Amino acid sequence: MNAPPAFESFLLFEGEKKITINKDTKVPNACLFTINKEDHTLGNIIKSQLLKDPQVLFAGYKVPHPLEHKIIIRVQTTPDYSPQEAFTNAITDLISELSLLEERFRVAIKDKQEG
Amino acid sequence: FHVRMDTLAHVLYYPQKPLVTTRSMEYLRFRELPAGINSIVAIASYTGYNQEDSVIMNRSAVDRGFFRSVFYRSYKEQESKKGFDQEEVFEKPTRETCQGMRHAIYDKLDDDGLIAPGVRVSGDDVIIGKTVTLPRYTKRDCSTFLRTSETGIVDQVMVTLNQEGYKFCKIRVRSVRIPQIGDKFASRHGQKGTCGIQYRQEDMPFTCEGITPDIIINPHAIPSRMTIGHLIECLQGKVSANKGEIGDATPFNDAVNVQKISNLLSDYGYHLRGNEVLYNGFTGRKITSQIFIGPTYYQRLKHMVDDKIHSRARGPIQILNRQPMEGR
Amino acid sequence: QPMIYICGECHTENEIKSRDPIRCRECGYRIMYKKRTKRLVVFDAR
Amino acid sequence: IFENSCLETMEIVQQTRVDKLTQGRQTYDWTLNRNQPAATALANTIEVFRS
Amino acid sequence: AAAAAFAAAGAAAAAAA
Amino acid sequence: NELIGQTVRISQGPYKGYIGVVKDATESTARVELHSTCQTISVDRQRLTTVG
Amino acid sequence: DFSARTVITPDPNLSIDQVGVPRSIAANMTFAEIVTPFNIDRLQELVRR
Amino acid sequence: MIIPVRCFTCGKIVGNKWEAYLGLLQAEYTEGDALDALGLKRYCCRRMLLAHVDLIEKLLNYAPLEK
Amino acid sequence: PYANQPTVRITELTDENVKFIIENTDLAVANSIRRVFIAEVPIIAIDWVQIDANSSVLHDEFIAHRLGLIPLTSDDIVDKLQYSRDCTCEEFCPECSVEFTLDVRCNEDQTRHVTSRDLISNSPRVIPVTSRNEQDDILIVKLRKGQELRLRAYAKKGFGKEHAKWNPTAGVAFEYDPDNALRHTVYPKPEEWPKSEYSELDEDESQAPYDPNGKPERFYYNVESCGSLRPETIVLSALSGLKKKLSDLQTQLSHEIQSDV
Amino acid sequence: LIQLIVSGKDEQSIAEAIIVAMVFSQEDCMIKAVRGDLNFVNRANQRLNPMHQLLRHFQKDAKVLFQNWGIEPIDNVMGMIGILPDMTPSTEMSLRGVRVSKMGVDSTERVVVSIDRFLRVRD
Amino acid sequence: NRQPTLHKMSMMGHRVRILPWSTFRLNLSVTTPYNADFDGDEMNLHLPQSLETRAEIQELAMVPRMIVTPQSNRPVMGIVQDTLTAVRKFTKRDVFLERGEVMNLLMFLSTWDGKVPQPAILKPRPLWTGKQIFSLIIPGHINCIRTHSTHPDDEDSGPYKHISPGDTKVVVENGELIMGILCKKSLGTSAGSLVHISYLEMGHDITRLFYSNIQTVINNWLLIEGHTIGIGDSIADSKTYQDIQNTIK
RNA sequence: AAGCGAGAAGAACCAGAAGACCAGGC
Ligand SMILES: [Mg+2]
Ligand SMILES: [Zn+2]
Ligand SMILES: [Zn+2]
Ligand SMILES: [Zn+2]
Repeated sequence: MNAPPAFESFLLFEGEKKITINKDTKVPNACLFTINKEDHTLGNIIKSQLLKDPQVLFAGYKVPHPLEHKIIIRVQTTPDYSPQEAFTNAITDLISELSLLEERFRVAIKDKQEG
Repeated sequence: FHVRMDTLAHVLYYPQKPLVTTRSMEYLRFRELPAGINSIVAIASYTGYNQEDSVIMNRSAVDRGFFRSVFYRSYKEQESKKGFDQEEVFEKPTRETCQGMRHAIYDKLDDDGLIAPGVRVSGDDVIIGKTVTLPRYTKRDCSTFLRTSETGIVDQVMVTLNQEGYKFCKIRVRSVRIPQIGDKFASRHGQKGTCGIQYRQEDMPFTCEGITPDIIINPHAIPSRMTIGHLIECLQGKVSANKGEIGDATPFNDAVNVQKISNLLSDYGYHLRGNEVLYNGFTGRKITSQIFIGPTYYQRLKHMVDDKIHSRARGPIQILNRQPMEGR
Repeated sequence: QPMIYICGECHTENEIKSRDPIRCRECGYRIMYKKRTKRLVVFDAR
Repeated sequence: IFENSCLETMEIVQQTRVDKLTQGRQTYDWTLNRNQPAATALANTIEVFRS
Repeated sequence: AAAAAFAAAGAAAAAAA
Repeated sequence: NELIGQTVRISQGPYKGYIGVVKDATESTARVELHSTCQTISVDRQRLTTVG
Repeated sequence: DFSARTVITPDPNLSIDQVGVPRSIAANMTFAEIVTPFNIDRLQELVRR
Repeated sequence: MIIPVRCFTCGKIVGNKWEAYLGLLQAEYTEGDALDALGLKRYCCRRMLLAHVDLIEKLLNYAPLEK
Repeated sequence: PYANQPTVRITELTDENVKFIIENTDLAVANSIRRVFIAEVPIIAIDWVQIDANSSVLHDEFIAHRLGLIPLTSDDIVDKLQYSRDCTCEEFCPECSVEFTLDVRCNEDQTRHVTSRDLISNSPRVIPVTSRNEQDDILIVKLRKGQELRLRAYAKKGFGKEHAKWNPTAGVAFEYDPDNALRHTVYPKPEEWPKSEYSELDEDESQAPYDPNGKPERFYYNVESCGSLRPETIVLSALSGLKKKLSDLQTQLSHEIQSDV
Repeated sequence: LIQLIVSGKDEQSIAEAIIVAMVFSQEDCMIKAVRGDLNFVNRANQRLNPMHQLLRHFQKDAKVLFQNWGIEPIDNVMGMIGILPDMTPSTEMSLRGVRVSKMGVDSTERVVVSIDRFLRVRD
Repeated sequence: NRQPTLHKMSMMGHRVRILPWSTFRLNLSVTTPYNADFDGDEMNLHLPQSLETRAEIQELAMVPRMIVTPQSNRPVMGIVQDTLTAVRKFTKRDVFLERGEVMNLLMFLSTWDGKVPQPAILKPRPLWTGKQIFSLIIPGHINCIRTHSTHPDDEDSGPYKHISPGDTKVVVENGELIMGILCKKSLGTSAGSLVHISYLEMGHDITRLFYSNIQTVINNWLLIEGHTIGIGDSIADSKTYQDIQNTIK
């Protein structure tokens, strides 16, 4: 009667910014990345990859509500760095990880299929 | 139940006999007409969406037909020839001849005045087109509409003659009810509760193997209620599912105790007390506390939320006192 | 206008017009069922 | 090119009148087996059709 | 006051309906 | 209105493929009663396609 | 009038002063808001909607 | 009613296992040996096959609406 | 300040499951990979049904749902097919869907088992897994003499997040740190717990000693396929899907940075 | 088009200003929004000005342009209500980077300038 | 509102937050005043139709203004079930959080200044304690002293009274949890509890914030730690079985 | 800057039970 359509979890309803950047005023060099139609699948990896960055002082994510399908990532970096640059490098590094893992998985699959 | 035209009927899609059965069910014929499903229930605190006697359901299980049911409602009506002044008759009403035609569309009806099976009907829609002759002229609309906020599909329509030989129709409408937030589920130990939230299989916790719990109940519901039978049922159920038999939960049976059940469960490569290491579905990290998980027979109760939700804003009022009516 | 019904005992399709007593012309059974609608019946397999 | 041209022809066909055939000269008149001014041949054909 | 020095093109728009 | 009561097929957007019946129609957004679910949705009238 | 009733459900993601209301109840219930130059635009869009 | 298609928990196909399971029971197999022979290792799939009640076979004993 | 260099070691590969180990990677990455294995790997599953006749004892919604749960071969075609929502066609076309049809009538006295073998598809590449030439055919419905079932289904491309029928896995046994060296769990009586199949410890031992400098590594996986995608194709499609999700997110991110730059 | 704030007197003027700004942006979706028969060479095959041709085409019809441009979330920006493709005002949604101001914001000043040897005009 | 309306706290004013499913979703701490459990309870909702009535409800009947009750001059609501148990295990002395875990829990702190505290342990690895994070949760500089449910009476009399060996004697100084394991005695409806002192010293809004923060942060940490119950907890050693049998004999 | 045939609107347009009893949730 009020069940939201299943596609609401991933499909943006309309004129919805996939990602929004809001500068956090509490502390300097900090930002909030509000990503719509996403969940822990990306929030967790992005958090982890940002934590691996030595120039990142704070990196965390949350899902404000399970029924809503939004996620908030807070990132604080050193003054010489930037949270947007940190988020960009974290995504680039995750992409490199997936490319390399995919290549090595293809290689392993071929080696196993042959012998 | 397909032959019976009952006013209210709930049928579960996939009934299952309980893995943990008492020796009296064989005589109650509960094995032949079961009323529940064996669920992989995990007694844990997950995202606190099961607190205060509430439960978390697996959205993927529900997508696979877990506790899905169908609701049959039968509407009866007949044409009375009470007098020559005014006579009722089943016929498709028309705006130019009928007077009291509601704003609902009457196109779903046939010229006989009865809707056909397989037709989609929503609230306030008309299902029996009946007109009564008067003493916009010479006839008033007295058709039978659906109950408000029903949203079903016509299952079948039957036509016959009542005792007085007048035309009599029965329309059985069908509505598929998928378990959602607010539906009540209950084990066989008084552990009743509403579905707090539905998490997908990807978001639910999981064992070392790919087993996510179909339901997660709050551990706080056990101590005050002292439903130790619920935990013993979950253990005998895990042993029955791993052994390929039906656990004997006859009440007074010294041949089955918790130590014997624990030993049998330790023989299949599980912790003897039913506990199991689970991994957080959101982060994949192990959960510091080894959760208790196993098959427990749950039941779905007719008390759904769709049949209870109600709202009003300047609706109809009574006649004697100009106050709102009573009832959904 | 024809209003084909089904019988409950023999399942014979007989045509019955309005103001006509309900009775199976083939076996006399009094309980009739309507036929499945001709409309478009589509269900998302979900 | 074909689609746009076809739509333009569609609108021309919709909004074209019989009087357009008056333009042109020395149009063969089947009713007289001789060349006639386009307007005269058109008028003769229309009269014959009406009759 | 507010004036257009030189307005080319047909102007208007069929979107308004 | 002429569209009310007819059976329409959503031809575009997330609901593409869903068959329903138009309960209320407007110049812009029709109200479709979905045959496959228990719910009524608001959908733009350019997405609809009449069935028969 | 302007009342409603349904089953309650836990929601740890809400403040103590918040209540999660379904969209059906929220659509069926209404609040008579007075028109002012500050909200004339929003109220006009809600009427046109 | 009829054997489900997927296992509610994991998602393993079980709809094609009902007839084989019955054939094994008639083949003098134990429910455990049968569930192992069918390749049902998780106790959730074993629950699906072991707790099913095939009511469809009894619903087919009633004459249909159309002949 | 950069990415790690993960490795992979497949320990078992069959037509039903794939058992592998990923090393030198973060727990978040391994968990996201498992979540993609479960919810974000697109496959072909019936998602549109038109019942032209159904005289069986199971109502239309029951037959529709049961057809929806039937897995369809989606090995190499799912990458070619697009989403029905993104396809610019009318109701359907071969580029965004696969037509199926079913027409069965029980004329004999014996019960007729309507199985997945009765689903005739227009594309030979998308057929029921039981229909790919062992395992028996999935049972859709049983019919009595005189009953009939005739319908016309259409399969679509989707993933688990939309509906469980689009989940290509029948279980993803994800495990890490078999010996509780990181102590991510705390066994009150470690002697009472069984040993993981990937554990490397003597039977006299219960768990490895605590490792303060330890980090979750060497994640073990066992992806059992339902039949739609080959067990290895599930992993490849998952890695590619997650990389595409991150790439699109990076595009939106860059568009938002240059919005303010 | 990073941002545009229009103050037209009537909806037609607002639409004209929005279309002119849209074409002046030279955005890819603007260019890709061209539909129908638009020729950028006259009957003599002389190259027309593409900007003028686009202006003429979009002023003839702008439904496609507004549909293919995009919608941006809009908050309650005081005296800056958003506008939708159908030309009706909206508060929560609007065309990407387009706002409508009711303050009637309304340059002509001639500033004296110095021009160097190479015809570079500096204030 | 929930019927039967026994006391004034059974129908308090709430702010509407439209959510998708067909149930009235409530916070878990506000379930004690209504005496409402989620085992199929139904609750009514009345919408005020005027700015006057709206202001009256927003200034007299809001839940924050309904925290403390005049009946017994103590809070009527408080931490419950999962939250209470998890805070009890979270404020233990042996609770240590890793950098990432702390960061997530901070992500679930509405009233957080964005400043990460110096970890209790610096070397060999930076580790924050549960009582440290909860100290951050505590609002303002409230000062409270409570005793855990397991506190022995002879501790305050003997040595170590100020340095409890069992981490009893809850002490909150300058809005920081110096020591002690929080329980129902400290976060319950009992008078003098942290909740009560928060309502007295700080504003009702601050106390509402402190409730939400406790629930969110604790629930997430509990998602990590986990809680359960089963046969293992109901089983005692054979020694105890023998003792019980002898006692009954 | 573009620039190669014409338009405008006759007539008129919703429903109440109520009462009793039973089962049931809270
Ligand atoms: Mg209760
Ligand atoms: Zn008959
Ligand atoms: Zn299973
Ligand atoms: Zn297509």
